[PDB]
Amino acid sequence: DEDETTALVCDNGSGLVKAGFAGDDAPRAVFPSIVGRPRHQGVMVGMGQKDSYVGDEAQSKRGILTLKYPIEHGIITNWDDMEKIWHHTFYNELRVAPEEHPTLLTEAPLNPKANREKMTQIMFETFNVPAMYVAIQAVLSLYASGRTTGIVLDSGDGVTHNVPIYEGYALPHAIMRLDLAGRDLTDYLMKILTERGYSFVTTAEREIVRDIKEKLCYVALDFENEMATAASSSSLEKSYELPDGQVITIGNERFRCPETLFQPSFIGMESAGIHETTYNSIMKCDIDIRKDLYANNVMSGGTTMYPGIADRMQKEITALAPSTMKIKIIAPPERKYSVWIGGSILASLSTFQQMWITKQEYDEAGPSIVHR
Amino acid sequence: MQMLKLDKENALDRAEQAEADKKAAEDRSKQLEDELVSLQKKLKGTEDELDKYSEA
Amino acid sequence: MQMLKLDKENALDRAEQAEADKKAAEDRSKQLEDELVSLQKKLKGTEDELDKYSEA
Amino acid sequence: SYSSYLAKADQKRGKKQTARETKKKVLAERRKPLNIDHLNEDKLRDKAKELWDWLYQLQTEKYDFAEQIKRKKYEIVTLRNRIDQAQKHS
Amino acid sequence: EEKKRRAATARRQHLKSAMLQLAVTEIEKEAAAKEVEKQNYLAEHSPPLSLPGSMQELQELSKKLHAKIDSVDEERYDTEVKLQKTIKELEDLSQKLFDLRGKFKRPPLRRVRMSADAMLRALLGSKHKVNMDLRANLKQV
Amino acid sequence: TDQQAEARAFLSEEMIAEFKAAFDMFDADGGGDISTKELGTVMRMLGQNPTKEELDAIIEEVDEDGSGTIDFEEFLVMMVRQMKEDAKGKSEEELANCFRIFDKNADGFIDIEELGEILRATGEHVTEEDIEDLMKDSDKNNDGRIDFDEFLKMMEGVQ
Repeated sequence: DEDETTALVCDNGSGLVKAGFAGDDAPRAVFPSIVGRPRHQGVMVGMGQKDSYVGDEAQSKRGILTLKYPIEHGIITNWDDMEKIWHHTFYNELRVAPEEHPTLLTEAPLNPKANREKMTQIMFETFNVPAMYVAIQAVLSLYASGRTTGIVLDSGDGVTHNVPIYEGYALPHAIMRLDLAGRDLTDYLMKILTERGYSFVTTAEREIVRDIKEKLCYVALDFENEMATAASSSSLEKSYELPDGQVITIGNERFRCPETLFQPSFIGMESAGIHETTYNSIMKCDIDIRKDLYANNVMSGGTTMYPGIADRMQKEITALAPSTMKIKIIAPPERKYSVWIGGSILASLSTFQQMWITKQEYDEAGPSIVHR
Repeated sequence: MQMLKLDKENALDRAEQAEADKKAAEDRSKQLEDELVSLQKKLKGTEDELDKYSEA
Repeated sequence: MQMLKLDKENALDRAEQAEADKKAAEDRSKQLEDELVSLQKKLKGTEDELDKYSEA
Repeated sequence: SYSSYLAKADQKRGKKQTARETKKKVLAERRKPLNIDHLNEDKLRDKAKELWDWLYQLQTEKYDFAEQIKRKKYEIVTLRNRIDQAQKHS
Repeated sequence: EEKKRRAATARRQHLKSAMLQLAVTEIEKEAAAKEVEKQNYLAEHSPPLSLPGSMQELQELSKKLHAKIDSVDEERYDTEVKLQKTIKELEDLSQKLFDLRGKFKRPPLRRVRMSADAMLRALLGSKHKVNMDLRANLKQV
Repeated sequence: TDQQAEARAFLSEEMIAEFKAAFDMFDADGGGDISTKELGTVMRMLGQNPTKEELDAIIEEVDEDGSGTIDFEEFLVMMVRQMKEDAKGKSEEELANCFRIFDKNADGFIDIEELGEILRATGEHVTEEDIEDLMKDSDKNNDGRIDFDEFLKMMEGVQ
């Protein structure tokens, strides 16, 4: 129990932090990855002067603060502001004292060696946690779907990745990163919806375009004869009621937004798209392992939640793969937390105890110890 | 050889038919499941607009 | 003969799998379609309790 | 749901067959032939009992492993009641 | 204003302790009795051996035993495995409760290291006089 | 150091006295702290066989000064946590057992009937009202029985 209860799992994202206790089924804490700094001197009624704001209080009060994102494209870019988000996570969100909890953290696919050593330096030397561990994100997603070999298409708020994993070892030279994700996708909907003849003028109009994207957006299979369908004008249309009455209608654009993930050309991106990239990762791997990867395309991440994403991907890679092959696109329902759940499982596991980096290992080996 | 060829063609035609109406069962499933997250969603909305107008 | 036998066994195993998850797609279809006539029903009810309390 | 029937066969048969040989491998090791046959006469005496003890040895353990499961089986019954009691979907 | 109510509670305690006190003394009864059953069971399944004559008997008996050994051993094995299965079943249940409550009392597996009382005894042998449990110590008279 | 406080606050001179004698034997050279090696020796004398990883973890559990060694203070802390855990385990075990004795019908519960029996089984004099009263006070989920959880709670304190 000492640490059975006690292991923490913190998944640091570009848009959201997911956090909680190893053992739980889902994150106890989910909140924006921002750190707000007040543009002016003054106070809220009853509070003192605050130097900084994090998560939702930074979002809610955004009009008087300069908002900053510590993690650009999955990599920690500002370490002063990240230690601020961690502090908030332990002390306010989970309300635990960190110096008696083992902490499993996550990093990104080709996270620079030096960063994995730096967050270890900050975990052990400024938070004084007993022990910690850094798992790679795609690797926890895979594992949370039971398996050990597969290829994860991972897509969240600032990055998309393909991480081919074989008997647990993520394959460095076959990993692909595509910098277009849910953030890019909300801003494109924004324009095709103002372009539908609308105005997201106040900040209460801006924010909810993102809630339109999440609730009403679709990834149609045969996106071709779906536009064609749009035109005959079926009961395909969908009206959403705004903060007030102002019933906005979205028929068609509803799927023009996730067609951006297959066609980056919709947004002036010259890069290849999700399905081709799944494939290219795969023809960059060893030959003998390619049947395995093909029957185990595990999807994780908030942006892979658009319904019919899996069917489109299913048919997208069948038709690029040699017919002798078995294609299989696994997309679980909890996928917006796969990464986290894979960490919860792993860290609550009976056999993981012997991989925890302890302060004994650290004080004796330097940050190098956990770096592997 | 001949026997194995003929019962093979009949295995493949039954496979092709069984794949075709499967595609159809899955598309109808997906359609109904989607119409639903829409109706069930519309409802949390009408029931919440409700405790609100009844309290007001 | 040998080739026709082996791609025949692979035609039959793909047929058997395709029948099995078809059964599964149809059972989930039925289940979701039934949960629905129930949710959509519950709704005409909460929306009609509504025009009533809203008018009152 | 009948496409999962082929899963039953593969799965069950698989695991069960895996378990078998293991049990065979394991049990085989702990077995040293009765090689000593007609090498001495009083040997049987100092031998027979040793076998006797080994038997008694195993017997006694089997009894303990047994009583153990019973106790555990009860731990379960209780651990299940705590699970239901701790349900309250409230 | 329920001034007397205080005595009611003390009763439950007095009784609770009358219960536990009862428990403990019954606990060792069942324990020893249990053992008794164990020696009787063994009493017949493998009674005080009596080495036979000399020729065919010793050999025969030996063969008899040796075969039974593989027998009992197999049974011993099957049993060990049904235990494994069981311990497994409750570990899972010992989970379905954790992430539904948290750390709860009396986990079935219990990861225990040696007690400090043990380590102390082990290391100082003779001079280890402190029936440690919890009782703090504050100046007597 | 804050821990080393209550820790020493917890123990008695007697305790410290012995825990010292014990600590001294841990410490070979007699310098002032157990090293990752000095510990290994004692562990084996104690009948274990830890690995480098295992040892350190056991060390840096009470190494507040990131020394990589344990001083008679960090040690007392360690003894304390143990003393605690030991006593907790022994308690829950006993109660656990008591529950099985009181249960006997093995339904995993203790119904007003058994509660009466066991109670009446004590020497003490009791009338039904007492029994049903203790039931009503113990049964928090008001289901009639007393689950292990409740039993832990109800016996919480009692000796």
